[PDB]
Amino acid sequence: ARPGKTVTGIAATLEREGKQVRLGALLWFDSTSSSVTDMKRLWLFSDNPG
DNA sequence: ATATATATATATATATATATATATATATATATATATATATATATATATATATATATATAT
Repeated sequence: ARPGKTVTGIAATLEREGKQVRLGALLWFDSTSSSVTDMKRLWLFSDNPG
């Protein structure tokens, strides 16, 4: 369904007594290439509601 | 008929440039440490004035 240039995003948000911590990630291709090493990755960690 | 060979597609490697993090190196400002002049303490010779005292005069 998404063979060409694309981006992907997942994010789990956990909270305790109103304090946020938002795990996450991004994964994008820049061209039709579909090999493992072509995957551009970027993992994110945060605690800011913004 | 089987297998051959070229054109095609796709997965991988190579070249090149940008930016960042790195290693080697220079120089800098900082701190430890040593050296010094100086003042103060410890000990001493020489001697005085002193307290304690023997030796002692004097007394009952």
